[PDB]
Amino acid sequence: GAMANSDSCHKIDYGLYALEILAQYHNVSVNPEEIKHRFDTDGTGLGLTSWLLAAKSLELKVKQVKKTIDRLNFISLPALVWREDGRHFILTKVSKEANRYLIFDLEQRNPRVLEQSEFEALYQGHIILIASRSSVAGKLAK
Repeated sequence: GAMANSDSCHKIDYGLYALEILAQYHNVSVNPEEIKHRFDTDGTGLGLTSWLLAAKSLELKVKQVKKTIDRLNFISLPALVWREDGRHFILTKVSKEANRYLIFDLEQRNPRVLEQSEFEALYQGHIILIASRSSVAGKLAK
């Protein structure tokens, strides 16, 4: 709206959200308001590079790299599968035995288990690996 009350609808951003989840997953601070203020200055969502820097600014380690689904089982989970369409999601586990993939839906704020055909249909090859000074292993949910 525009009447000195809302100005601009807080259009949710899966990217920023994922950052929050990952930031919170690592127990690292994250101010989406400030994040968007620093990286989403455009107000159109956190960019790949802007998002990566968003996590770094939080004293949180992150790095986008082109990996293969077969590698996601060895990458730093939970990992963030960057989606050029903005419909990203956080990979937390992969059931190669069943070809399924456990991801965190940034829309519903809940985990989900996709099928290879599904994950493959969504995966692009570029994933963002996150790490924290205190958590540089990823496997926090032993």
